[PDB]
Amino acid sequence: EDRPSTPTILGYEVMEERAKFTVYKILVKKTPEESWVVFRRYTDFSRLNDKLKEMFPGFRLALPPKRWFKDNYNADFLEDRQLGLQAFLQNLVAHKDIANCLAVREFLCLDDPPGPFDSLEESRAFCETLEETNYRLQKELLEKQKEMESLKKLLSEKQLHIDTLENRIRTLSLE
Amino acid sequence: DRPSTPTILGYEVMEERAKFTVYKILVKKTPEESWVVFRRYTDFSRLNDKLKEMFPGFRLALPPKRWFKDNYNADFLEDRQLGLQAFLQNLVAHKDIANCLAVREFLCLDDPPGPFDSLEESRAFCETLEETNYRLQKELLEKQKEMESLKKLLSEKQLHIDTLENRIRTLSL
Repeated sequence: EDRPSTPTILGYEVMEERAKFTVYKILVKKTPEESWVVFRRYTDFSRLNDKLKEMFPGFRLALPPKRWFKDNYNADFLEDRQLGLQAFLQNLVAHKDIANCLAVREFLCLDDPPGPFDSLEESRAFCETLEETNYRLQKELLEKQKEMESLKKLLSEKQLHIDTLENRIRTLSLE
Repeated sequence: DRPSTPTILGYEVMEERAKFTVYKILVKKTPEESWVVFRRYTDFSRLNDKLKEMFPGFRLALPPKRWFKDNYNADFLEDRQLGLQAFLQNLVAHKDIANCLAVREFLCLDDPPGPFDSLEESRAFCETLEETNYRLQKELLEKQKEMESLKKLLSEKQLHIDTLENRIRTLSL
């Protein structure tokens, strides 16, 4: 029960759902005895961070630039990305309140850490499988369609109210 | 005459470490020269979106999309194949739906794969889950743009509304 040392990113390797993904190997050390490795995608970092912006607005963390879906297999960058993520982890456990944070603990498996020979199992049980992502996406697009429709309705009604207000203002403008 | 009723031959469970169901569709033109097209539930749905796009007037059936419950079941698969079969009957039975760009690009009327080309044509026409998700996120972005613009206008209108109502309050006395 104290300061977690800066989790180390060893490197990354490209793995598969037979969609090719880049995954990062993060070694995290509890005590000089207990230590383990977790696999995280850039995306998992992004999600954790979004939850962090949500939970602690007061302190906000940097992350290297998103791919923007257009993929780069490239000099620097990927190295630069890893440096950035490493910085992210350092600052993330350096902040007294965001470190013992729950989502973070879930992220680094501080509570129920994976064993030496597992890491993959843990992996697959943390990141979103393609179907789940697809589902999530369809939810988001639909919800946006209904909501945006509701917004348009409110727009019409509020503008007509503006016409009413304007004319009554003319009426008590003369009298 | 012109290509009649594509009947679906069957299905096979495929993978890229996410499991596909693909449907083997038999497509004929004249008494001879028969060929095969490979399509998944995804593409059928896409085509259906295109028809609901250009031609609102008639809407076509498709078996229930199912998510979490087991994607591969006796009844579920059977109905899927049956319904899709129906979709096809309707798809070629109608005038202009037999000849339309998306429809011919779909059923490979012009350059149909006869030989092993079929497996090839698969990977060439269809959106795989990566591609599907990619596109879906692109769309989601654009929508968030549109809603950014709308919330901006609603904010303007509401600001004006409070301005007018305060003026009415001041001109009340």
